[PDB]
Amino acid sequence: NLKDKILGVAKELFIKNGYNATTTGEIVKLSESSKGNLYYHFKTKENLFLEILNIEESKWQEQWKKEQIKAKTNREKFYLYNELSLTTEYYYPLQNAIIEFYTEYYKTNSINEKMNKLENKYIDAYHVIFKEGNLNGEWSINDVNAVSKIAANAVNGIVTFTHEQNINERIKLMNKFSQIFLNGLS
Amino acid sequence: NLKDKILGVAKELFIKNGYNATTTGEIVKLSESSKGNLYYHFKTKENLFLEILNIEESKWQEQWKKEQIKAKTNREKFYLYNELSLTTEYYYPLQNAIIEFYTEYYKTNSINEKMNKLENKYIDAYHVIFKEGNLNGEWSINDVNAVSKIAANAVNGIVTFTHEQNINERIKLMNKFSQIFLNGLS
Ligand SMILES: NC(=[NH2+])c1cccc(/C=N/N/C(N)=[NH+]/N=C/c2cccc(C(N)=[NH2+])c2)c1
Repeated sequence: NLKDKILGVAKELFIKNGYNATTTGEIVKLSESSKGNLYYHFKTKENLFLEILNIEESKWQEQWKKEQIKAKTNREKFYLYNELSLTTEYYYPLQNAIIEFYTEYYKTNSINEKMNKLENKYIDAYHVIFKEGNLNGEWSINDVNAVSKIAANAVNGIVTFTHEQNINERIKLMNKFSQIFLNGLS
Repeated sequence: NLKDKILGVAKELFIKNGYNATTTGEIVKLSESSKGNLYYHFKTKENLFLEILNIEESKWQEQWKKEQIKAKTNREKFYLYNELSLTTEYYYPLQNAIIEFYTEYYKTNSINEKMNKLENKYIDAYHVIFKEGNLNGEWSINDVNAVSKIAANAVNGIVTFTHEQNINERIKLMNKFSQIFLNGLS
């Protein structure tokens, strides 16, 4: 494809380097394409980026659907979602580029809106796990939305700020995390 | 002092203009020093930045030292330290250059040595809280170092990934987290 070759190179450059780092100049030439080749699909760089986040977000929740089966209780669903976050190849390898973007562009309308529900989809996975868990009586969270946001963020922290060490040590900490968290909810 | 001036001027430059944009040439002339002297003290902008970061760390510690007296029990120190990390970083100017620097050297293993002696200093704060918490029956943790890396990175994630919404709510969530986490330790 072409529009999909752009999305491909970009994603590659957004992960390696930052958001502000890589410029629409690179993306273009690195795809043997031309500048005037960006409009109805990718006019602005923030549009291009925000699109990739949307994709990877899909791929990741899609992958979680095909893998959340290995866990019967939601307590297990919680552990498994976190451990997996560390090994995936979707969304999470972009958290660094996302943090720049969230700051550098915090004075536009395509921040508190455009990518607004992009976060709700990210805390969504936990929204279910905690709700279904209240039905399946594994715990009792009277403020799911909070805990969800809290768990989502806490986890993303462990994933993002340890990306430089024995991947199996990360898994152990992440499981040690989930144990603590869950033992705190109940 | 010529060295301390270079750091201070550089700290100001990085803040006003970000990391990537600031040149060692600028630093040299504004601190009325020289390429020679700057090279001799830091060798590179990479390092210069790390030293500033180390100094910012010490200050954070001297600050935390005076502040923790407001917290008699370690359970309290945990709440306080987390809340301070969230509120203070919200209006910390060097933060932008840190983000920029971090997402520009977390792939180059060279800048991963000092880069971690540093993070370890941040984790110590939790380590002390947790250890001391043991010697007070505030809780029993036999894997302190672990629980420490966990709390540090989780808290860091809550602070960095929530960045969107009213500050009061953020503090609300950060306290919620500290409550749950400390409860899953008992
Ligand atoms: N109100 C305040 N007095 C206040 C508020 C927010 C932050 C600080 C001090 N921060 N000091 C920092 N953040 N030092 N960071 C240094 C550092 C060095 C190497 C690596 C990293 C890192 N984050 N990986 C950080 C002080």
